[PDB]
Amino acid sequence: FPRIWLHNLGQHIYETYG
Repeated sequence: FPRIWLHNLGQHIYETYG
């Protein structure tokens, strides 16, 4: 299910907030 791979990207923008 490589489609869920897009969710990983959300982890990069989340660090920008912290």
